[PDB]
Amino acid sequence: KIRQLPADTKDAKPLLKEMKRGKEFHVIFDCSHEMAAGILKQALAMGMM
Amino acid sequence: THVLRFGGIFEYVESGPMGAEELAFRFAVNTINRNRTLLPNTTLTYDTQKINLYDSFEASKKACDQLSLGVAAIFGPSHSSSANAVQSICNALGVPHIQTRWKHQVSDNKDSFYVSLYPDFSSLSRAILDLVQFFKWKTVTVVYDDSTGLIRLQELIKAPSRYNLRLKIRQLPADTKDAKPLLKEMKRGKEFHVIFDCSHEMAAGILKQALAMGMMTEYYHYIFTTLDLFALDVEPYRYSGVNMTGFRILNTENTQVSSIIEKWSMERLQAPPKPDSGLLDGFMTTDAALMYDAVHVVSVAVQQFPQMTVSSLQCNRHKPWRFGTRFMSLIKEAHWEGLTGRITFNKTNGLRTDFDLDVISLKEE
Amino acid sequence: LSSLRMAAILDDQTVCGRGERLALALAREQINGIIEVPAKARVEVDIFELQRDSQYETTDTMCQILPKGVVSVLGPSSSPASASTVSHICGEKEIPHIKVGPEETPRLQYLRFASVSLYPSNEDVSLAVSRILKSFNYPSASLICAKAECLLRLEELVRGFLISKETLSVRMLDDSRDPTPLLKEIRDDKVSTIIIDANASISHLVLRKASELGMTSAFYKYILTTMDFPILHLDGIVEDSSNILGFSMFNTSHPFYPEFVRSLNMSWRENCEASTYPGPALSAALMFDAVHVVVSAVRELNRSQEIGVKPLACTSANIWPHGTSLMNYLRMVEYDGLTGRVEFNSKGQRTNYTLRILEKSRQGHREIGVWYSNRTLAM
Repeated sequence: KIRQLPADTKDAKPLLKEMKRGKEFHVIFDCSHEMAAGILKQALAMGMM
Repeated sequence: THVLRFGGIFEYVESGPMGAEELAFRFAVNTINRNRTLLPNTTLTYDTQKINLYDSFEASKKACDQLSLGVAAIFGPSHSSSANAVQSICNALGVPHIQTRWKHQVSDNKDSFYVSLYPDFSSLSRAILDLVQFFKWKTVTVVYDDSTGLIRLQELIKAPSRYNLRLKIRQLPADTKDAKPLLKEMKRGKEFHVIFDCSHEMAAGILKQALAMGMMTEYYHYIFTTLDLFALDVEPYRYSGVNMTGFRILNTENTQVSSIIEKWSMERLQAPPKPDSGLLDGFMTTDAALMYDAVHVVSVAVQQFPQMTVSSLQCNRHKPWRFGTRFMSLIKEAHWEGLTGRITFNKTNGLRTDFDLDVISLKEE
Repeated sequence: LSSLRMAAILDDQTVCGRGERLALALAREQINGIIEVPAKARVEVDIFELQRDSQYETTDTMCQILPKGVVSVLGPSSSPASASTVSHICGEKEIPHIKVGPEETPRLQYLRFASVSLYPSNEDVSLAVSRILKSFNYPSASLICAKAECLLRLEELVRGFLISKETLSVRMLDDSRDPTPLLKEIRDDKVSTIIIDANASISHLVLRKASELGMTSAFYKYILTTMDFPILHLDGIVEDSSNILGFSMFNTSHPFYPEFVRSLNMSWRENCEASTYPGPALSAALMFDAVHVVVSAVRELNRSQEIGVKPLACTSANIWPHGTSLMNYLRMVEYDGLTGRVEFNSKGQRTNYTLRILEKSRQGHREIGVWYSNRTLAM
């Protein structure tokens, strides 16, 4: 299932909330690593880590 | 015209020149003097000493010194051993003692001229019992800091014999703030529901360690007895869905409450906690709040009682205070609607077990 | 100096008591009587009867004691409130407090510690109850605490069990002191072992009420923890079916135990024979043994150094000059005596101590073996 990152921001909280709601547990993230660190902090404070 | 002095025996604080409790006591006497509705013809003077921590002989020396100066009450201290030492000096010498933090009471100890103001952990733990049943928890795990005995959880330990609850008690590493082996045992055991019973400075650390150990998911539900839960900061975990549910005694709905809290905070009186700990600024913690109430409940009883004045009282060579029974009764029968709700005392033991709690919980906001 | 004078504190009464005055005196008589060469410093034991368990009274007594320039302050025997004030005063003054009763204070380790406790530690009895229950294949026990200070005394026992109706549940005595509803709950839930904990008299009351509720039969195992267990004598509560078990540390085989029990037998009837004398309660021995402890360590320090006592006033902070040294010498002392081996760990507790278990019989004791301090339960 393909989901786009927010190109508006790094605040991926809506997207991560859908990812959790849908029980999606395995995610292939393709992003440059600054965005990877941002998404991992916002994944931690979203209880997905 | 009337002078009347209180004593205070407060701890040595490396947080600064004045401890939070001490600042409140100093701020309280001033606030209760500048009010005109209360103690109009009199005033308060306050002789506050400090002690080192765990210094019962020095604390008893201090109490002998203050009572030799002439006091009508001795407030503080906080740590249980120094608390009990001052209690016994006062009980024989007749001068009312008005503690603030929960001490462990010895069940022999027949002493009566003491009144406590922390809401007593028997009834508070009974509240936690009524909460566990509401969430229909069957398995709970109580984690207690060793400094406090399991005695304040005695209703939680008697509780499995009268319901179906599979309690399991574990001890927080007391020497450390880093409880990762404990937390890993808690997770391998799938102990989803935990009743932490620790001071909130420990509770901020435990919650932070939990997030790292990934126990902050939408599974776990952590109930906390620490009545400073609202003053903890929860923005690192608000969206996680961990269902923390704690108790909270401060009447932050009321406007006189929120303006007194504002005065205490915006007067920079407190010492700013750093953002490493995950704790917050500008909050009057429960400890200090009870003290602000304590100066008042005693001062209400003073205002009701015109003719007592202090008298100099040597230790071991002087009689019970000649006004101790009268002043103590009036302190025990005071209904004062303070910052922490109503203040009234279970007249048997001078404790406080009637108090209107607010359960707070972690909603996504 | 010329007399190693030390200070008793006896909470006990002088009439029909644990007789501690007499035991401390007997020990004094035995030591200043055993003539050695060269003629040494004498032993005098100054004795101070304390009325109540109030810290205020104790501070008065200790301020009445420090001028006497005493090497240590024995006791107080059964006053767990007064114990923390003595220990606090003498840890201030650098003078050892040889505690002889338990400690039901929380006893923070960061607290000023210069106290050696001849009384089995609360963790250590807890492990003994844990390991007797591991011998009985972990039945669904239920603990009957007298006060709430049970829970601080048997703390590690509680933590090491999933507290429920099925492994271990705590009941406590109510204010009524009538255990019959509790035993009715215990009989309800099919609770095989009951771990009664109290002082010795509330122990008799739980058992007598239990014997009448018909709960003393073949099925029930009662692991009493009240470490005064040699003085409990039961009539109509003890059957050969009955399985009450206590612990007792007396090394009866030590030569003095027969004679001492004769001396404590004589000075029991004279004060009062209103009840028959139920045997030497434990605190007499721990005091008798402890006077030997402190005399032995002080005597060693009196050799490698020379120790002077100073009129010490609780006002002035003058500290006994040799105190932490005597502490060090106390923590390595070993005396084999009425209370068994007396050796102390670094924490100031007691280790290498033998709690000889007893399972009661229709008249008295059947040593069913020992729970050692280290090599746990070689029964």
